[PDB]
Amino acid sequence: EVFNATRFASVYAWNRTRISNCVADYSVLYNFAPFFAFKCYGVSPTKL
Amino acid sequence: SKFGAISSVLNDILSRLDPPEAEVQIDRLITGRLQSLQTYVTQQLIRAA
Ligand SMILES: *[C@@H]1O[C@H](CO)[C@@H](O)[C@H](O)[C@H]1NC(C)=O
Ligand SMILES: *[C@@H]1O[C@H](CO)[C@@H](O)[C@H](O)[C@H]1NC(C)=O
Repeated sequence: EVFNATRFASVYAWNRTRISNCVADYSVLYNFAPFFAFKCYGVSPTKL
Repeated sequence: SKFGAISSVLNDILSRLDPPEAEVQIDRLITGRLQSLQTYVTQQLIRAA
């Protein structure tokens, strides 16, 4: 529901959805977007 | 002491970063710990004298 929406607000007002109390499988993240830049600094995509 | 690395807990930085990613941090920890040990042994030798 965050990576398949329609009006990703503008950079002047960056929206924010606090995510908790669940299990995170980023495979849906991988398959929902033809990634161009996944430059991560604090976490590794391999171990996420 | 963190010694300029991600964190001072090796068991955690090893399971948090890929071996190459941790490598640099692991070497930072290595040099900090080794220098501290060298300081300790030198002071002990002086005291023994
Ligand atoms: C995103 O939402 C639209 C509208 O419900 C849907 O047609 C589309 O399949 C969705 N895409 C994904 C990846 O779920
Ligand atoms: C933030 O995103 C959610 C999900 O698309 C939406 O329901 C909500 O209205 C957004 N909030 C703002 C202020 O943009």
